[PDB]
Amino acid sequence: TLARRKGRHMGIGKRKGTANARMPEKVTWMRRMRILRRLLRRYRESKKIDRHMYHSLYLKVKGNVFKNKRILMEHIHKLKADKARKKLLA
Amino acid sequence: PRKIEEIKDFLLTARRKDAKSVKIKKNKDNVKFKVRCSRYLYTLVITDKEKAEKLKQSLPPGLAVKELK
Amino acid sequence: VQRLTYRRRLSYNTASNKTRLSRTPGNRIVYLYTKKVGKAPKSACGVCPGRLRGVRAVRPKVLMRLSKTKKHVSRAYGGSMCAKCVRDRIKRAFLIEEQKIVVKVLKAQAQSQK
Amino acid sequence: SSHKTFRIKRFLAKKQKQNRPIPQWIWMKTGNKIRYNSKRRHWRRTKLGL
Amino acid sequence: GRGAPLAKVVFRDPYRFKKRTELFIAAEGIHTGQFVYCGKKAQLNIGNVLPVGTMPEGTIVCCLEEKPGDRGKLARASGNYATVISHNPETKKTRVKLPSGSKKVISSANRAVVGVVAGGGRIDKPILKAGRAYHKYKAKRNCWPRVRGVAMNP
RNA sequence: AGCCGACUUAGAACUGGUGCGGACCAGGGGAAUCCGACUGUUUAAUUAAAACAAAGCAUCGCGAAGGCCCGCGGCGGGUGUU
RNA sequence: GUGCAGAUCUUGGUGGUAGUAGCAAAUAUUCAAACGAGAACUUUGAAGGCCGAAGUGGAGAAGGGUUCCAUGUGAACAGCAGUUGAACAUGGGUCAGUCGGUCCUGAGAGAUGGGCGAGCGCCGUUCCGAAGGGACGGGCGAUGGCCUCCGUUGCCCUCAGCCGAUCGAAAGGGAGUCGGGUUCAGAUCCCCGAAUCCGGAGUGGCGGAGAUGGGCGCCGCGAGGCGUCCAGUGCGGUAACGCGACCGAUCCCGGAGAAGCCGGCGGGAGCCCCGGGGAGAGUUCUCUUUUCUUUGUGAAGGGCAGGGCGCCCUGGAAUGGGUUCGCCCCGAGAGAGGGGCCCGUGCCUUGGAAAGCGUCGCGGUUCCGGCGGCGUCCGGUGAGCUCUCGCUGGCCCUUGAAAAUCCGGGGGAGAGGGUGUAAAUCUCGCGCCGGGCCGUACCCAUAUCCGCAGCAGGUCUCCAAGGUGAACAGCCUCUGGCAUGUUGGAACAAUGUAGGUAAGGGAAGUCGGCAAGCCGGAUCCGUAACUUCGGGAUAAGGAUUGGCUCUAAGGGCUG
RNA sequence: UCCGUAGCGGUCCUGACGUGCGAAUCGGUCGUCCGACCUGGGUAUAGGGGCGAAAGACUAAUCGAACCAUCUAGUAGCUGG
Ligand SMILES: [Mg+2]
Ligand SMILES: [Mg+2]
Ligand SMILES: [Mg+2]
Ligand SMILES: [Mg+2]
Ligand SMILES: [Mg+2]
Ligand SMILES: [Mg+2]
Ligand SMILES: [Mg+2]
Ligand SMILES: [Mg+2]
Ligand SMILES: [Mg+2]
Ligand SMILES: [Mg+2]
Ligand SMILES: [Mg+2]
Ligand SMILES: [Mg+2]
Ligand SMILES: [Mg+2]
Ligand SMILES: [Mg+2]
Ligand SMILES: [Mg+2]
Ligand SMILES: [Mg+2]
Ligand SMILES: [Mg+2]
Ligand SMILES: [Mg+2]
Ligand SMILES: [Mg+2]
Ligand SMILES: [Mg+2]
Ligand SMILES: [Mg+2]
Ligand SMILES: [Mg+2]
Ligand SMILES: [Mg+2]
Ligand SMILES: [Mg+2]
Ligand SMILES: [Mg+2]
Ligand SMILES: [Mg+2]
Ligand SMILES: [Mg+2]
Ligand SMILES: [Mg+2]
Ligand SMILES: [Mg+2]
Ligand SMILES: [Mg+2]
Ligand SMILES: [Mg+2]
Ligand SMILES: [Mg+2]
Ligand SMILES: [Mg+2]
Ligand SMILES: [Mg+2]
Ligand SMILES: [Mg+2]
Ligand SMILES: [Mg+2]
Ligand SMILES: [Mg+2]
Ligand SMILES: [Mg+2]
Ligand SMILES: [Mg+2]
Ligand SMILES: [Mg+2]
Ligand SMILES: [Mg+2]
Ligand SMILES: [Mg+2]
Ligand SMILES: [Mg+2]
Ligand SMILES: [Mg+2]
Ligand SMILES: [Zn+2]
Repeated sequence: TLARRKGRHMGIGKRKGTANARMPEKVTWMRRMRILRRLLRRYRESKKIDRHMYHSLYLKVKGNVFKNKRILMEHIHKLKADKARKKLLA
Repeated sequence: PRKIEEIKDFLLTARRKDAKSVKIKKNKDNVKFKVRCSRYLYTLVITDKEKAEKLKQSLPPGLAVKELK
Repeated sequence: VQRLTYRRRLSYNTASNKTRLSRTPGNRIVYLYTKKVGKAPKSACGVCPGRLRGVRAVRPKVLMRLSKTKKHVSRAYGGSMCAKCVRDRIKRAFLIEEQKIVVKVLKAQAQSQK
Repeated sequence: SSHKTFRIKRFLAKKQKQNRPIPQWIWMKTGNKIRYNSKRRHWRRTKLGL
Repeated sequence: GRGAPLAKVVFRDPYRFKKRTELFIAAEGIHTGQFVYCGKKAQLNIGNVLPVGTMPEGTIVCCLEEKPGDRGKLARASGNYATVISHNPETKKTRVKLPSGSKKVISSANRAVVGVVAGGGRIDKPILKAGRAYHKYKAKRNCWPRVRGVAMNP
C-alpha cells in the first residue's frame, strides 16, 4: 500500500474495473461542484465579488466552464481586472 | 439514578423514611454519597475533602452507613 | 470482529424485530431492540402537510404516561390544529358572521321602501 | 418445536414415561409370560404420529 | 380497480349533531373546498345533484338513478355521461340518452349529479406491455390471461 | 504565509531471455434463410418449442325484473364495494 | 372341509450365484504419549491441511420429543473397528409482570333471527328481528360503618346509535428490563445491582398546585397588626410557543396505531484503515524503535453537540436573487439578521468502578463473585461495507390493510368556598401493595426434520473480518470449526470415470463442428449493412498492459 | 434494458449414474436475475368436481376422472391349474 501511495502497481495491466467503476464521474463532479461553490461563496461573503458576478459565475460553474479551483481563480481575477477599467473610465 | 446538585436536599433524602442505607465511596478527586431510597439511588458528588468529612459526621443517626472500599 | 445473534425467538427482520448495536460494560457488542419512531400529530384542518409543533412524537400508548403540557400547546385548538389555520378560521368565522349582518340589514333596507 | 402447548407436552410426558424397560422382578412371578417390553419406542425409528 | 376518482363529501345531519361522510363519484372540475349542493332547489352547476325534472333539456349528467332513490346507477364510469332529452310534466317521465346511445324513460324524480365523470380519455393511452394489463386486472379480478378456446382440448 | 490528508489520472526515463488482464476472473466472429414481434409461461420424472400467453386489432350480448354463470332448494349466490 | 408336482398357486424355511458385486462424489493425513485384555479409527500434545465470513462458524422458525447433561457397559445397532456414539442402563436437567402465547383484526371461518330441507342438516352474516340488561343527574326504598359523609343494591324519570355472537397471525398491530456473575446441563427467567409498565385505594400517605391578593376604617413612629367590603377553576412570551401541576360530563371533531416500490444525497453508530503510548507474547543466523493480541461502559434520568422543519418576528427584492449532486424556492414574501419546535440511538454526568477485561504477584496445602500492585491512553481519516435516521425526486389505466388501544381539541350540563385548621379538583414530586395461567433443555442439517436409513435430494430467516480485485465473483489467510464424509493396507494391468498435453494438416470425422478448442478484463482509437432512428454495438478491426525511479495536475484548516 | 452473483429454473453433453447418493440425483455447460420476480406462514376452491399464460398439465411418488370402505366371492363364449 505504501507503493500504491507512490503510484506503483496501478498501470494498464493491473486494472480490472472500468474508469467509472474505479473512480465514478458522478462523485468527481460532486466534489468539483462543492469545491467551486464553496470558493464562490467564500469570495461572496469576503466582498471580493458581489451578488451579480456570483450569480453569473454560479451558472457557469454548473454549466461546466471551469475545470478546477485555480482556473476559476484566474477567471475571477481577469473579470476583476476588466471591471477595474470600466469603473476607472467612468 | 438521580444526582443531587446541592447538599441541603441530600439531608432530606437521607432523612426520608424509605432510606434503606447510605454508602460512601472514596475515590480520587471526588467523594460520593449514595442514599438507597425505594425508587432511586440518590448520589451527592463532593469535590471538597473538608466538606466530605464534616458531612460524614452530619449524617442522621437513624440511618445505616456502609463505608465502601 | 464479533458476529452477534438475536436475543429473542423471532428470527425474521420484521418491523417489530428491529435492533440497534450497543457497547456494554463487559466490553462486548449486543443487540438492543428499539422502539418504533413516533410521529407528531397532523393538524385537524387537513391542508397543512407539516405536523404540529410543541407535541412530542411518541407511540400512542406512551401518551398515557406524559403530562398534558407535553401533549398540547396553550392555545385554542392547541395540539390539534396549527396556528395558521386557527387564525384563518378566526378571520373566517368573524367575516361570514359580519356578512350575515350585512345581508340582514340589506333585507330590511329593501322592506323599508317596499 | 420449543413452542409447545400444554396438551401436547402432557402427551409427550406420558409417552416419555412409558418408554422404560420392564422391572427385573416381574419374571420371577408364577403366572408370567413377559420376556421384555415389546411396546418400546425409539425417537429416531418410530415417529409417534403427531 | 376503477378509472374514476372518488370525492369524499361531508354534510351535516339535519336531525342530529353529526357530520355525515359520503363517497360521491367526482365530476370533472370538482376541487377540494368546493361546496356541493343537493336537492330540488339547488342551482345548476357542475358537481351539483338535483332531480332530472328540474334541469332543462340537453343537460349533461352523471351518476344517474334508474329508479328513484337507489343512490345512483347510470353513467358513472370514467369519462361517461348521460344527456337529458325531454320531459313529460303529466305522469312525471323524463327521456335520457344513456352512454350506449339507447334512450331510456325514467321517472322525473330521480337524481343525477351534473357533469361528466372525471378521468376521461383513459382508454386513449395504449397499454404497451403485458405487465400493465397484469397490474390493471390484479386490482379488479382474476380474468386477464385469456386462453382461446381453440387452443384447448375438446 | 504556515500546518495537515486522501485516493486517482496523465506523461517521462530506466529495466527483464517480448514477459506482463503471467494464478484467478473472463463475449469466438461474420454473410444469409425459415418461424415466433419482443420480456414472460409450459408437459414435476423422455418433448422449453415454431406451442401457450401478450399488447394491438376486430366482432358479440347486456340499461339491472338485465347479460354471462353457480346452485338439491329459498325474498339463494358470483361478476357486483360493479 | 378325505389323497398334490405344477395353478408367474398361499405361507414359512433353505440353496447355487458367492466369500462374488460392492464398502471409489465433495484435496489429507503424520509422530509421540495416556487409558486398556485389545488402538489406523478414543483422548492429549506437536505438526501438515481444509471450510475461508453468500462458511464445514455463531443463533432461531417449522418439524422432532429427551435426541440435551453426568456416569457405567461393550450383548445387539452405528454396512471395517471401536476404549467411541444421537446405541443400551442408571440418574439429573427447561425457574419470567418486562421474551412470546394470552388481546385485536386481515383474507376468511362460523351460530342465533329468518329461509330451505323427507332428514342428518344446509344456506345466509345484517339479510323477513320487540337484537341495548348500560350510564350520569334527580326522586323513591333499604342496608352498613367516626349511622357524620361516601359506598351498596331495589323501582321510576332521563339519556344512549351503530352493524352484528364468536373464532381467525409464537413473521401483521400490541404499554413495560438492562448490566455483571453463576451450572455437568437453565438464564433479558437464578443471584447481585440498577430501572420501568399497568392496576388499586373510604381514612385518601406526605409535600406541592388550586391561594391566599386588594380597597376602606382604626391602631402601631414604622416594621406591620385586628375588623368589614369584595376578587381569586395558574402564569410568561409580539409570535412560533414555554413553565412541575393548572376542575369539568353526556355529545361532537381530529390525531396516533396506519402504510407501496425504486433512485440520489446528507447525518449518527458498528466494523475496517493510518500515526503514536502502555501491557503481554512471536522472530532475532542477519536486519527490523519490528510483528501479533488487547486497550470499555447498559437501561432510565439530566445537560450539550449534531440533524431536520411545508414554524414565527423585522423588512421588502429586476442590474432578479438564493441554492442542490439533481432539483427547487420567492410580493400567497426570497436573501439577510433574531428566535421557536421535533428527534437527539452521538458526547458528558448519575448508574460507575465497587463491577468487567488485560498484566504481574500473594494467599486459602484446597472447598474461594479471595486479596492486592499497575493499566484500561492520545489522535486522524475515508465514492469504504452493514444498520439506522432524515431530506428530495421518479413510477403506476398498480395508489400500496383493518381493529384493539391511546391522546388532543370544541363545547359548558355541573361541582366547589365565603375570606379560611379555605373547599372542590390535579395528567406535578415522592410514599404503599400486587401482577395470576401456558411455553422455555437440545438439533435446526452432508447425523436429532421429511424422503423405509447417520440417504450427494428437499426445507423459512439473523450476523457477515484482512488481502487481491469493479465486486456478497474466484483464490489465500485471521476468529470459530472439522477430520475428508458407511473402512484401511499394498500394488499402478486392461477397459472405465474425471482432467490435461500433442509434430504436420485443419472438419478430410459425423446425420449434424457433438464434444473440445479459439476469444475474453481494462485503456486508446475505430465501428458496416439494415432499421420501427431507439438500436445493431463489446459490430467487425487492431494497438497497449510487468517491475522500478520520478514529474505534473486534481484539496481542507488558521490568520 | 444488457453482462453477471445470491436466488429461481433446467438447454446441451442425448456426459456420470442407471439391482444408483437418488422410485428423477450429480458434474461441466446454460436461461433469467427490478419485474408477467422469488419465497414462508395464514386462507379459499374437492372428484365428472376443483384449478389450469392450456401440456389433458396438476389435484400427497396415484390423473384422459385421485384416494378409502362397501355393493363384491361383480361378470368373463378367454388364460392357467
Ligand atoms: Mg454519467
Ligand atoms: Mg408480532
Ligand atoms: Mg454508550
Ligand atoms: Mg407543550
Ligand atoms: Mg427421520
Ligand atoms: Mg394471475
Ligand atoms: Mg393442446
Ligand atoms: Mg423469402
Ligand atoms: Mg418467441
Ligand atoms: Mg419433462
Ligand atoms: Mg427438458
Ligand atoms: Mg371334518
Ligand atoms: Mg407341494
Ligand atoms: Mg471384491
Ligand atoms: Mg449453534
Ligand atoms: Mg449452524
Ligand atoms: Mg460394525
Ligand atoms: Mg450427547
Ligand atoms: Mg427481576
Ligand atoms: Mg354455515
Ligand atoms: Mg382472537
Ligand atoms: Mg401476534
Ligand atoms: Mg427566508
Ligand atoms: Mg478495576
Ligand atoms: Mg374549555
Ligand atoms: Mg435455549
Ligand atoms: Mg453422512
Ligand atoms: Mg478424499
Ligand atoms: Mg478416514
Ligand atoms: Mg496437433
Ligand atoms: Mg501446432
Ligand atoms: Mg463432411
Ligand atoms: Mg464421410
Ligand atoms: Mg459445443
Ligand atoms: Mg450483426
Ligand atoms: Mg431485464
Ligand atoms: Mg440479462
Ligand atoms: Mg445421458
Ligand atoms: Mg454401471
Ligand atoms: Mg456415497
Ligand atoms: Mg361445484
Ligand atoms: Mg401457470
Ligand atoms: Mg393432446
Ligand atoms: Mg368365443
Ligand atoms: Zn392548517
